[PDB]
Amino acid sequence: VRVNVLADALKSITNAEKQGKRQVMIRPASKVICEFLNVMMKHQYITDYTVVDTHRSGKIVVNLNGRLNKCAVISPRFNVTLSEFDKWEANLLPSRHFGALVLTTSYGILDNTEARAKHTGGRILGFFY
Amino acid sequence: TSKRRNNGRSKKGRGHTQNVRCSHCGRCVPKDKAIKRYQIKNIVEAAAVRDISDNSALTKYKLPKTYMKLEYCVSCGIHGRVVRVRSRTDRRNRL
Amino acid sequence: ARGLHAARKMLAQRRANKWADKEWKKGKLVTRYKCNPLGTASHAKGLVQEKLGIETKQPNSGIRKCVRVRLLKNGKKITAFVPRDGSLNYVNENDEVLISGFGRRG
Amino acid sequence: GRMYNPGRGISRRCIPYRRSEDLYFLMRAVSVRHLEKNKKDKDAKYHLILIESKIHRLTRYYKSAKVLEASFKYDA
RNA sequence: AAAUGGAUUUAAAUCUCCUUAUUUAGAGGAAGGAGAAGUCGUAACAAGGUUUCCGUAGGUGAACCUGCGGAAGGAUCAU
RNA sequence: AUCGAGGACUACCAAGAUUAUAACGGAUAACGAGGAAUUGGGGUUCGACAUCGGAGAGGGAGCUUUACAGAUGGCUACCACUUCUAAGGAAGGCAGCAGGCGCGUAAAUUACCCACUUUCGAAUUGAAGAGGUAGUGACGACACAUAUUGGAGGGCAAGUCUGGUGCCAGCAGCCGCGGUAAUUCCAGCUCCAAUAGUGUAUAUUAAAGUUGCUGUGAUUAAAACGCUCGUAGUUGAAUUAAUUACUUUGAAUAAAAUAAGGUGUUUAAAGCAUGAAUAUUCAAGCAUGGGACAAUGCAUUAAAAGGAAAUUGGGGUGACAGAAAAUAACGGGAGAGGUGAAAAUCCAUGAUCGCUAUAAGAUGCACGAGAGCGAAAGCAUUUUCAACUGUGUCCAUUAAUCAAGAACGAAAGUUAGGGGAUCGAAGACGAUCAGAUACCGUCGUAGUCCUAACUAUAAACGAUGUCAACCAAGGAUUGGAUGAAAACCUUGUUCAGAACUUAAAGAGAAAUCUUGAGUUUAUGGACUUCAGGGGGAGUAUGGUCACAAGGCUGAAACUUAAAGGAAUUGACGGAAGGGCACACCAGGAGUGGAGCCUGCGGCUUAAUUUGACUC
RNA sequence: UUGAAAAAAU
RNA sequence: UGUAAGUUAGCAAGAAAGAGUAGCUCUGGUGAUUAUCGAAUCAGAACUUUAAAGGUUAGGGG
Ligand SMILES: NC[C@@H]1O[C@H](O[C@H]2[C@@H](O)[C@H](O[C@@H]3[C@@H](O)[C@H](N)C[C@H](N)[C@H]3O[C@H]3O[C@H](CO)[C@@H](O)[C@H](O)[C@H]3N)O[C@@H]2CO)[C@H](N)[C@@H](O)[C@@H]1O
Repeated sequence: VRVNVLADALKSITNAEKQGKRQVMIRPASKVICEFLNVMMKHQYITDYTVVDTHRSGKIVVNLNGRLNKCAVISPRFNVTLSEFDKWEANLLPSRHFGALVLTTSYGILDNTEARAKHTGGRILGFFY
Repeated sequence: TSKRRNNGRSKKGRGHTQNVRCSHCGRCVPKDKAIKRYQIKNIVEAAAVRDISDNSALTKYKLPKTYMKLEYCVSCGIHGRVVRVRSRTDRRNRL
Repeated sequence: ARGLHAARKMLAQRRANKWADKEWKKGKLVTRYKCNPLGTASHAKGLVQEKLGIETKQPNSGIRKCVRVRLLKNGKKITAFVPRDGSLNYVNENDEVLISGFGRRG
Repeated sequence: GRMYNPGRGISRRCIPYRRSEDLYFLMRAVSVRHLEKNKKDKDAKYHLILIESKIHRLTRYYKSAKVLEASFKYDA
C-alpha cells in the first residue's frame, strides 16, 4: 500500500522532467509534500505550484522548466546529527556547490544550506540536484 | 534463451489444456501445441470425377466432400513437410 | 527490511548469510585444530617412512620425487615434496624433516 | 485491490463536492456451513476459510474500538 | 586450662546410576576422490540416427529402457 | 545469621518467575576495560601481557592470627607428586627472580647494587630478584660506513648471450617452459628491485561493490517457497495557527594512548626537558531551549486504501451420444492382424467384412480460439462461491508483507472395497542387429475408472515473489456502464481482464524486456524467501512426519583452474531449400578370370639400395 | 531397412 | 518418586533403581434429615521403643 506519500510524489516529478513534461499532477498533497516544494522553489528549480481543493487531500500541479535533475526521497528518515552533515553531503550530493539536502527540524522544514546556520539537526527527507 | 516468445504453444491465461493424439504417430500432444490443419477433399479424385458422370443412375447428383481435421505434433509435423524451419527474424511471421 | 526499527532482521540476516562463504567459515569451524595435520602451526617436524614418486598431471610428464612423512605431534601421514633437483639423496630414513605448507593457502 | 483475489476494481460512489452491521453480514459463514451435505466441496471449504479469517479480522479491530466486549468469540 | 566421649555445621576422598569431548576396533562393511596411452558398449551434443529433460514406478553388466503426467531450455511463434 | 539490606537460612502461607524482543542449554584455542593492526566514509581482526578491576598459587575442602586473608614464600585432612634418613621419622609447594627436564616452529644471565621511583619499620640511618645498571638479543623503531637476497617468458625489472640434458632429470605461488636449435632446467658472462637488509611458510586487514546499512544478485551464469490463509516482526493515507524518541547546549567525566599546541635530545625516533582549554565518554544516565517528523489512548473527512448491502463464470459439489471391444442371430466360403520386408497370432468349431439387437467400463471429437473461470493444482453434453460494472448506501484505518502454524496440492506410488471395456512399467513371443535383454509387430499381471484413508513430490515454468506511484505510439479481444445509429450487429467515452505490433527512446553482458527484466554508481517506496567458484552433495549423522517408497531440516574430511551464461566466424548434420559434376540413369569399352612385361608388399640374402602408402 | 568405434601430448 | 535400548506404536514394564511402613495420644477431609445420626477410607502432627510387611501368604534381576 501507500507507505510514503512523499516517496511516490517525488518520483512522479523526477520522471516527468526526464520526459520533458511542462507540468505534472500529484494526487495526494500532504503538508510535507507542499513544504518540500517550497524548498525547491527558493533554489528556482521550479516556478510555482497549486493546491486543488478536492476535500480528499487534493492534487498538486507542479510547474517546472527543465531544471530539476533528480529529486528523490530517502528511506526511513535517519537522525542527522549536526556534526554528521559532512557524511551525507559527500555521498548524496554531486558537488559542494550544486546539491541541496532537505531536513525536518523542530523549527520547521529546512535545507542543509540553512539548517547548518540555524545550528540544528534532525531527520532527513530527501534531496534534489 | 527462449527460442520462442510464446514457448511454441498458444496458451496464455490457462494453466492446463487437455491432451490430444497426433494423427501420424499417435503421440500425446497438448491441444494448443498441436499443428491443426483442416482438409477438404472430394472422395472421387479429379482424375475420376468425370468417370462417374458418364454412368450415374441419378440425374443431378453432386459428389460430396470429405471433412477431416488433422492434428500433428512437432516430431512428424516437420518431418511431414507441413511446416519448416524458418529464419530467426522470419519466425515472427504469423500469416 | 529497510525500516528504521528493523535492526534485528538485518543483523540476523547477516549472521545467517555469513556462514555460506568458503573462507571465513574455515576460521570458525573447529576443524583446523582437528583435521588439519599442521593445525595452527607454521612448521611440522616428522619422520621419513617411504620414498614415493608421483607422476605429474595430464598435460605434463615426469615423476616427482616425494617422501611419506609421519609427524611427531599427530602421527598422521603426509606426502612431502623434496625441494630441489637431485635432492632426494640428501634426505635419509628416520631423520628430522621440517614440513611447512605450500604456496596455496593451506 | 481485493484482499484475497488478485482483482483490482475501482468502482465507487462519489459523494459530491458540497455539504448542503458489516460484522453481522459476514456471519455468509453460516450459509456455507451447505458444507454438511457436500463434504467433498473442497472449493467451498477453501472459500469458507477466507470468510472465517475476515470475521476474525473485524473482531480483532472492533474490540480495540470497544464496540464489542473483549469476551467476543465466533463459534458456529 | 591439656587429653578424651557425644551431638550439630561446612564437608574433602570414595562406590553405584546420570551427559558432554578425545580415542583403540584387525583385515572387517559400504561410500567418495585423484593418477598420459587398460577392457565392454553408444547413452548425450546435428532430427546424435527412438527429440531431450523433470517427477514417479518397474527392469537390467553398463551407459540406460519402458509405462503415466508435465516442459520447450524443440526440430513448430504460422493455414 | 552476617558489620550490614535480602530466601542468605529456617517454620508457615499463596503459586508464582522467565519465554519467539531467543528463556533454559551447548562451544571457545573467552579474564573484561583503557586500547592495538588496518582503514576514503562505513567497517573487519586482535587485546594473557605497560595502567584499572577480577581470579588463582598442583585439586577442591576446613580454619588460625589480625583492622582487612577462606592468606598457601600460614596451618590441617584427603588425592597426585618431591627431598633426607641411622629404616625409628622429618617438610615441600619457583603460575616470584635466574636456572634444570619435557613440551614444541617458538622465546635471555643459576650477575651486581638499594644510586634514581616507591613501600615497610621500634621510624632522618635498617630491608626490598619491587627498582636501577650490566649480559644475550635481525620481534620491532630512528640517523647512518662502503653486501647480500631473489629474478631476468606474462602479471613484474631485466638477456632475441653459449654448453649439456631430450616429456627423463627438472623449474614453476598462477598461466606454463622441457619429446635432440630450452627467452623459464642444471651451469659460464651481464643488470633488475631493495639495501643492513632479504627470500620462505602461517595468520589479521585493504583490494572484496566476493558478506553487500552506506553496497550485491535472483529469466537464462548460483539462487523467488507449488499456491493461498495466518500469529510474532517490520511498514502503515490526509487533517489540529502527559510521557518517550529526535535535536541544540552544558555538568561531571583515571592516567597511558589516538591527532596534536609549545619545546633544535645536533635533525629524527625520542623526552616534557610552560604541562596546550589539550577534543575524546560509542553505548547508557543527569538538567535544559524546539516540536517538524515520530510510538503510546482519553473531538474533521470519507483516500483510483480497505471492508459490508443488475450481470459474467469449461469456478466447486450432488442427482445425451456413438467410436473400440464383447455377446446373439442372419449372409459368405478363405483368408485376416502386421511390417521398409516378414513372422509369432486368429480362421473350415466359419475368421476378416455387412445389417439388426443386448448389457456394463470408459470417453466428452467436430464447435475449441495466443478465448473464459480458478490462489495454485485444474476446469469441456444439458437440466454454493468468486469477480467486474452501476451506486449523493453504511463503518472509519479496520491496511501491505509475513518466522512459527495450517488448508488445497498434476502424474506415479500405498491400503481395503466395487469395476476391470481401451491402452499398458514387469513379463512372453516374432522381427532387426555382431549382440538388442530396446526402438518396430502381437499378447498380457499391476495400473488406467469410482469410493474412503494416506503420500506432498514435477521443466508444480512466465525458470520472472507480494502490495503501491509515474510510464511513447497503434491495431484488435472478453464482461459491464453511458450516447448516437431502430437481444445480435457498426461506432464514440470509460472501468476491469488474457494478450499482441513498432520504437531512432530506457535497461541489460547479450539474447531480450516496455501491463518491466524502465524510473539504479544520479545507488534508500514497504515486506518475506533464497545464493556465494566446480565436485564431494541434498551424501553421512542427528531430529521429525509417513503402513511403506520416501519427504522437510541437513555439514565436513578430501579434491580441482576452471565449471557456467548470451551472441560472432568456421566446421559438421543419417536437417531443410535452391543449383552443379561420366557422380549416376540408358549404354560402349573394359579391369577382375589365363600366359607374359613392369612396379609394390612379403620371404630370402653378404647385399637383394632407397623415397612414396586412399582419391 | 541397416550404418559401431578412431590411443595421451605437441 | 523414577523407569533405557527396541518396537507391529499397541507393548517392553512389576523394567532397572531409591525412600517410607511399629506402638500410643490426637487433628482434618470424604454424607442424610432439620444440632442429631451412620460408613470404613485417605492425609497430617507430637511422644516412646527392642527403628517396625516378613508367624503365615508372599516376583531374583540384567
Ligand atoms: N571421478 C569419479 C568417477 O569416475 C568415473 O570414471 C572413472 C573411471 O572409470 C575412468 O576410467 C578411464 C576409462 O573410462 C577409459 N575408458 C580408460 C582410461 N584409461 C580410464 O582412466 C583411468 O584409469 C587409468 C588406469 O591407469 C588411469 O591412468 C587414469 O588416470 C584414470 N582416469 O576414469 C574415471 C576416473 O578414474 C566416471 N568418470 C564418473 O562417474 C566420475 O568422474
